[PDB]
Amino acid sequence: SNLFSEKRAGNRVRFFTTGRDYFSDLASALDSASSSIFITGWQVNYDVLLDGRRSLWQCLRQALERSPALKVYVMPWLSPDFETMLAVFQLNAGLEGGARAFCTPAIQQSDMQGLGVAFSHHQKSVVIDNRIGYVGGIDLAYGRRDDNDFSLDASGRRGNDAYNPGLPHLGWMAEDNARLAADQPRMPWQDVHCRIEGPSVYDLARNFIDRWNGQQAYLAKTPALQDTALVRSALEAVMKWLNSLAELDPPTPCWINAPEQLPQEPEVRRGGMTVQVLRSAAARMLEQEQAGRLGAGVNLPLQVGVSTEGVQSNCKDAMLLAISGAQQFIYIENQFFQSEFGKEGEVFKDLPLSGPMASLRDVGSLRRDFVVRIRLEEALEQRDLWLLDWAEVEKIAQEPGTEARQFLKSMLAMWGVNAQGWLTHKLGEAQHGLLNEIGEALARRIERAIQREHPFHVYLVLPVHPEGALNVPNIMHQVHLTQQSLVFGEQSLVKRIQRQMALKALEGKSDPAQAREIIERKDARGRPVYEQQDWSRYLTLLNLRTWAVLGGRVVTEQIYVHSKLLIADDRVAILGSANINDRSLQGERDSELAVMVRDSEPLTVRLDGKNDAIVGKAIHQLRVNLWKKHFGLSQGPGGFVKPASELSAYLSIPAAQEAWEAIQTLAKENTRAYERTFNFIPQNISQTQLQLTPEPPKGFEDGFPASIWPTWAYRKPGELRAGGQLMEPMPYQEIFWRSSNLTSVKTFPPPNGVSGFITALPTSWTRGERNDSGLNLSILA
Ligand SMILES: [Ca+2]
Repeated sequence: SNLFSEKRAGNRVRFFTTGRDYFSDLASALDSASSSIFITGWQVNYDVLLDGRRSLWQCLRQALERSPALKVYVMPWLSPDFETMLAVFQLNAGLEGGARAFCTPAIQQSDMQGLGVAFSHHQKSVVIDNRIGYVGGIDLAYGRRDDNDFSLDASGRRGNDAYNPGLPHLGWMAEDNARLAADQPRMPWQDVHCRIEGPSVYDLARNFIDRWNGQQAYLAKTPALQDTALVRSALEAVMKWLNSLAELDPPTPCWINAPEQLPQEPEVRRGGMTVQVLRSAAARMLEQEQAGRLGAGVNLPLQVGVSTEGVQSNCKDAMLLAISGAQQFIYIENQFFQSEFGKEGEVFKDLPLSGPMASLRDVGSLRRDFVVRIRLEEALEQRDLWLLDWAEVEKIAQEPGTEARQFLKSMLAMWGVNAQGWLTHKLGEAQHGLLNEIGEALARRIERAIQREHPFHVYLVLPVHPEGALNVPNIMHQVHLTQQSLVFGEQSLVKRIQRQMALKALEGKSDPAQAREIIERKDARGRPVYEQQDWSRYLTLLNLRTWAVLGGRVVTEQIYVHSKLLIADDRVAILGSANINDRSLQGERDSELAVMVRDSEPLTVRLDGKNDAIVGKAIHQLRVNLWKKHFGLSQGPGGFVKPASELSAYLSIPAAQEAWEAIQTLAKENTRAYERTFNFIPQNISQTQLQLTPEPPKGFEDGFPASIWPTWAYRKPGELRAGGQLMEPMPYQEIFWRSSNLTSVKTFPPPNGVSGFITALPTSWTRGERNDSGLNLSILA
């Protein structure tokens, strides 16, 4: 209970349900700046158009020129560059008097020891004249600006604002110079953000200033100079309190300590929206904050019960409590969902790594004759690249043919891959399994409704897969983990709801001490009984996805759920930077910023369609307004996806059963429609893998689970270890898009009768595959 701040009434909050909204409101805010502009983010591209005409840089410049006192402070995260300092340099260029705009790349401050390089500052905050505060999931970066059309036509933006990290860029920029070819689709951005006025902006400013003055006390580029900086600050401080009574050298700090920039303690207000500001901050971050408060001499009046010392897991804590006090339903949007799930489960035995993943780092992927000839496994166990038969590799490099070339190529590839793993594994310890308990908590809230015979329901909107191409090792690994937390881990979120349903199903039909054995009992297709329960009665799992005709091509890509948002009962909303993973929630690792928000303005709804329930007006809207976005009820002229008006009746009865059955049904039909044409999108049953047996093998009744790479097929459906290949192209492949002169471009029937953007999360995707990149799990957790 190390609170970074505590609830304050009296706030006015405006939610932003689109990228374009936030960006446009930001520009108009900067048009009004006068004293100070605090910016911080995980990534800050000074060149993004905010109102589709002016770059951030221009608004910053136009503002410095207008307001002669305006001081401007950027705190980008410091990726293990020149761009940011140069841009800031350019903001001070030709200015009136000295420089008024400053930067400070923020080095991580996590408690992760030698693993500490792999963590960041993930906060997305901007604060203007200590009067307008922004916070949410949206950085000021390429690909973020987006509306409710979720268009795929990259051609309308320029630069890397034609965003799509999962696709080879095979077009050209007319003034390297690559970009998204006309026929290639953008990847759309669904995110949630908010502006805040009232007392709580104080806590937002305090987070910025204390964080800035923290990195300054440690701005010293060398560990050595750093003691000299902390003895100079101890001295210029005693000098301040004395003037208030009547070679080897550190840098001159740049404090934020002038009174214009500092904000004045808020009064106790009442009404409007109650807001609490929440951080994920590590103990080491917390001390270096205490450091700067001495350095700059800024001790901003704290509230009673806030903590200047200890790890801060306000994000995970706030979420947990909202999850347990929820009465009717939970609705979550989040880019991540990896949470503790017990023993890993459902990987095939006699297949150590998944096929695809083994093709990227298992040496058995390669011919045994070349692997023994160069003595690969001797080197691999000794991690001496040079402990190899360099005589036999020449013999192989002199041998003509493709199999000899592809070998040496993939051989070095696996070495580089594996070597990564070894690194991360020696930088620190590898936690076993996941740590945060949002899974357990959701499962537990559901079981309380199961056991006491109440209705309840949890909505989860996630990305189809993490952004990028599905063949990158870590990305595979995040999927693998994501499914573990949802469907596969022996204590996964569905297996937990299901056990519980099974257990209540036996009430008064068997002895209670026996039940835990009865539900774990095995059936005909080898699965346990508890899996006979329809968890759909409590949990809905949705991906977002659109399609389009671009350049005469039928294409599809996912709509990326970057949102980090949670709502319950339309009474409470938790908004910000925190992903349902360990990096964000635990506190000691990545730094995060979020808010809890409640509305004192009430409103009456039948959340279950029958009984009166009181909700917060602004929170109720937000969920309704989002549900419109993804239901297609908010787009405008154009696009290839019809409004899903069948759903427009359910926006105001989220806890009614009809409602989540509606959404469940359409999302199954929408996904079935895409599956009819697209054999590459992640999905439950593989459509490239053929049964070559008389009877489907054990468990593979009904079909074969799709690979992480869905057009993959295993060569020998018994020797899953033997391997396999890509029966057909994947989007991430060049050959997906241009006919290599040998072979021609495949294409696809347009999806027929899709409505809205809502999709069914493949609960079977990857089943059986262990896609373990071999990187230290604490980095992927
Ligand atoms: Ca549209």
